[PDB]
Amino acid sequence: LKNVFSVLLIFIYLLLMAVAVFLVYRTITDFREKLKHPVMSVSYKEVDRYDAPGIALYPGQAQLLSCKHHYEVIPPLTSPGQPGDMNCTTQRINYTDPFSNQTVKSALIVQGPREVKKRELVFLQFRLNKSSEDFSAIDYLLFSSFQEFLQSPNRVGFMQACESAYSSWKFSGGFRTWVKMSLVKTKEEDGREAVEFRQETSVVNYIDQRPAAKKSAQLFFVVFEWKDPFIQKVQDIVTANPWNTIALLCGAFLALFKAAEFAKLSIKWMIKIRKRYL
Amino acid sequence: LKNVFSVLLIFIYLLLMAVAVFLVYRTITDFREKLKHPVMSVSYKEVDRYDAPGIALYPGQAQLLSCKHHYEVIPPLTSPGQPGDMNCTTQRINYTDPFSNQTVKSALIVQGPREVKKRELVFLQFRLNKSSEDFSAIDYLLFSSFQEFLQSPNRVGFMQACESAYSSWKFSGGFRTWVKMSLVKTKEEDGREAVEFRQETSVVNYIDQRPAAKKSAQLFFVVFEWKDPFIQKVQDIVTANPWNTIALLCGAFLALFKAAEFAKLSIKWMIKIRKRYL
Amino acid sequence: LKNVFSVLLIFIYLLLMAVAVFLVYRTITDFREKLKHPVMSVSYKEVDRYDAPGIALYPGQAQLLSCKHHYEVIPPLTSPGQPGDMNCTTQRINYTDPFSNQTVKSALIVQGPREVKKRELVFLQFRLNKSSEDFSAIDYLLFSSFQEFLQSPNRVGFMQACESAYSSWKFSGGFRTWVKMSLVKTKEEDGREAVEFRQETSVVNYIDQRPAAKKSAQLFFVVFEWKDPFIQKVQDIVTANPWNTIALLCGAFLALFKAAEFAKLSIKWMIKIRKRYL
Ligand SMILES: *[C@@H]1O[C@H](CO)[C@@H](O)[C@H](O)[C@H]1NC(C)=O
Ligand SMILES: *[C@@H]1O[C@H](CO)[C@@H](O)[C@H](O)[C@H]1NC(C)=O
Ligand SMILES: *[C@@H]1O[C@H](CO)[C@@H](O)[C@H](O)[C@H]1NC(C)=O
Ligand SMILES: *[C@@H]1O[C@H](CO)[C@@H](O)[C@H](O)[C@H]1NC(C)=O
Ligand SMILES: *[C@@H]1O[C@H](CO)[C@@H](O)[C@H](O)[C@H]1NC(C)=O
Ligand SMILES: *[C@@H]1O[C@H](CO)[C@@H](O)[C@H](O)[C@H]1NC(C)=O
Ligand SMILES: *[C@@H]1O[C@H](CO)[C@@H](O)[C@H](O)[C@H]1NC(C)=O
Ligand SMILES: *[C@@H]1O[C@H](CO)[C@@H](O)[C@H](O)[C@H]1NC(C)=O
Ligand SMILES: *[C@@H]1O[C@H](CO)[C@@H](O)[C@H](O)[C@H]1NC(C)=O
Ligand SMILES: *[C@@H]1O[C@H](CO)[C@@H](O)[C@H](O)[C@H]1NC(C)=O
Ligand SMILES: *[C@@H]1O[C@H](CO)[C@@H](O)[C@H](O)[C@H]1NC(C)=O
Ligand SMILES: *[C@@H]1O[C@H](CO)[C@@H](O)[C@H](O)[C@H]1NC(C)=O
Repeated sequence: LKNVFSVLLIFIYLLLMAVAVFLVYRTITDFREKLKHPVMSVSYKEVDRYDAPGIALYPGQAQLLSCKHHYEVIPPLTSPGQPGDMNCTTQRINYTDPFSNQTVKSALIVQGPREVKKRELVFLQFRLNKSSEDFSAIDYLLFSSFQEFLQSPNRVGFMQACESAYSSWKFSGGFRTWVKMSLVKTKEEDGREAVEFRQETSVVNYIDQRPAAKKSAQLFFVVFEWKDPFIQKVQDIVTANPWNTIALLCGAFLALFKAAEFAKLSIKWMIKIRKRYL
Repeated sequence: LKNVFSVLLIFIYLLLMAVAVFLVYRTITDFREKLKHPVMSVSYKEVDRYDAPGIALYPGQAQLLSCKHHYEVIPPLTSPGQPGDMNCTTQRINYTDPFSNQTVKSALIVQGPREVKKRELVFLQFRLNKSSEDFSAIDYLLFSSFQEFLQSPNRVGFMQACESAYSSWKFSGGFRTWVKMSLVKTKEEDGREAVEFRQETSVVNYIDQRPAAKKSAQLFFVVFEWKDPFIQKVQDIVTANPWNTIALLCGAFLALFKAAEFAKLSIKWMIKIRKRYL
Repeated sequence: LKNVFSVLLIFIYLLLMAVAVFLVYRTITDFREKLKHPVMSVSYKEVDRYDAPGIALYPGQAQLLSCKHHYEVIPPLTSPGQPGDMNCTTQRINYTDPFSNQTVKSALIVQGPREVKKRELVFLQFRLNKSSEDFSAIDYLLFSSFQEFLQSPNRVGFMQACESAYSSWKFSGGFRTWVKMSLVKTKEEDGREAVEFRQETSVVNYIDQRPAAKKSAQLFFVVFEWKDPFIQKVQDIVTANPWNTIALLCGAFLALFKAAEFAKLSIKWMIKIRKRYL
């Protein structure tokens, strides 16, 4: 009975120590989250399948020509500059620019590839007969998930928040750019997880054998693909790996207890020395 | 004699504690490696010299024009569109595509630069008289080491495994693309170290003064160079830095021993209290 | 009085333990910094505002046409190929190439954008009437701070050190390349903090409606912008997060003290056993 009660008391005291360490760690985290610009760590996590991203195009006057999903290969085009073979989950929304409130931007959101293991990719074609601009390009930005946008209650605000995110790029005209997008998730101290993208473009020239009559119009090609299944995650160094902080706190508490034992021994030793001397 | 025997027993017990911690850590690692998709950390390691990589080109109908090694500068071309000055360790192998078994792909593997400190780079030229394709590009993928491929027993399987790796890109025609490749090594739980590359292309237009008769043929230029000596290494967070796990385990064991001491004191205290009361 | 003296002695012994741990950690760091090629970790740190970088162009025979600061948008060009609207903090310096001492390179350093939150960007235009070269490009490299170069005592040596850094790229002619530069700081064991850049170019074709007489001259466009406020910091794994090493050292010392206590108990136990037996 004494042995089993001692084991139970061991469990109780271990639980009490765990609770104390947890409270101290929570206090440390609550104090950290108040300060701005903390040191953040990097953690990767491979995923078998990606969540479907959203590719918000900005054709403007350009007309979407063809959208199709392919796997690790692009079949030769049947006829450039001709519509058809279009089936992508495309949602059309347009809103005021958060930066310049005076201008409204038309956004074409296309569901991105999700089977990274199968090298799934999305191929888009655009056409523009007449253009008055020095540079021919279409803006596009990538956000975390297409489903979140689809079921979002405030669609306009979500797109403005995406514009605030740093994932905007361009692709040229007369070239087919292969975009290998990478996902980077950063967790803010407030709790929200901001998402930004990294890309590795591969610009490829497009050779056109079409008659000189139609050469005035310019064709835009772009391919979106996940570079690697790994997802970069950025978080506060203390919060990202709490086990290091827990180990440090346990070491500090054990050092304090050892110091208490040392003091208890030393006071007895000095009392004995004083009694022997006087 | 008592003091020296006490020191020896200190060594024995320290060794026993180290063995116990090592066994617990090995059990933790063996349990981790079973689960899929673990959290992985990032570690960089500068290298004075790089291992020679392999650049597997896919010219197809294109003919390799010139290969040469240079240091931080490209001398002006003597005559574009003309062969000669070709000396690279090139191995020609062709095999069935692992994705689409019906197609065989011709791969030209060229030994890559290895002196990153000297900014060594490899310059390649390609020519194509007649082409029937909308986009003019040559596929290329990068694997970890050329020597491994050279001495591999199953050459075909090694190339298929490289195709499975996510390091395939393209470079355009009529442009000279400077490819700054970065090495990323990820260690799987099974033990193998998968290798993938990251690139930062710099597309540069090519101006041709050649006669209009030869303008039909298109010239491909590409330059491969190591961006930085640092090599990104990705590994499981527990296994990458085992010292954190060792420290946590030592802290846990010391906390358990402190709890044992606390129980031994508390049982005596409560027994004394009970005896005094009754 | 005894209690307060015991508390004071607790403080003294805790300070002594902290000093011992600090000395051991300093010894470990001093031993580490001697060895070459250590394992380095990655830490990110968001900044509200960036320090102004330096963009050292290499126009050569090209003449700078226009420099202007913009926010997240490029207004349409008033007239391509015409100077004016030029106000950037440009410093002109030229020096001998550290790699090839025989050639002197003319560097045009332009102060880069610093308000990443406002998506500030710098737009540059270049012109070249007559050129004798196969490829039309302008070299450029990025260093950490423009102010450091401006107030540097040895300007020539600073530029040579920047050339030694791996942050050199090119942008094509007849295209507008959007450069999204990222800051990577690596701390060497000697103490200096080398700085290298990462970029994500977005090549955009430029359509010219200018008369065929002026088509001989080629126009260069480039845009520089900070991709994200996060700054990648690379440091030795032990030095980057010293708290892990401190926790491990405290755990080791506490384990040694526990082993000492175990030996003190075990010697008494075996002495008692020997006395009972004989
Ligand atoms: C492909 O297009 C057809 C209409 O042409 C549509 O019915 C079908 O659902 C589409 N499939 C996918 C996967 O988009
Ligand atoms: C989008 O733009 C159109 C005009 O092009 C106009 O109907 C309105 O601004 C927006 N309408 C839709 C479809 O949201
Ligand atoms: C632009 O309009 C928005 C609408 O909310 C407003 O918040 C912002 O201050 C305006 N900026 C101006 C006046 O330029
Ligand atoms: C562009 O030109 C084509 C030529 O057939 C025509 O069919 C189409 O209606 C025009 N409008 C756009 C911008 O697509
Ligand atoms: C360069 O080419 C010559 C043949 O033209 C060859 O003998 C020599 O080994 C080559 N050198 C290198 C380093 O490739
Ligand atoms: C490579 O392709 C050629 C035909 O171009 C043929 O000999 C066979 O498929 C392969 N031969 C070699 C050299 O491996
Ligand atoms: C393609 O051929 C390979 C040869 O191993 C086979 O494993 C795979 O199932 C085939 N796929 C088909 C039938 O499309
Ligand atoms: C291509 O054209 C050149 C012109 O001289 C000729 O020498 C060569 O044999 C042709 N074949 C290829 C594809 O190199
Ligand atoms: C802009 O240019 C004018 C001269 O044209 C100069 O006085 C002014 O300081 C410049 N402003 C900036 C911010 O460069
Ligand atoms: C820069 O080059 C010029 C010649 O173009 C010459 O004056 C000297 O080499 C350098 N001068 C300056 C302005 O530093
Ligand atoms: C180039 O000149 C520099 C000047 O310091 C010198 O250090 C270097 O050895 C020279 N290299 C040669 C001789 O090619
Ligand atoms: C280039 O041509 C223009 C045409 O007006 C002329 O004004 C200028 O002086 C020439 N020199 C350069 C290289 O700018």
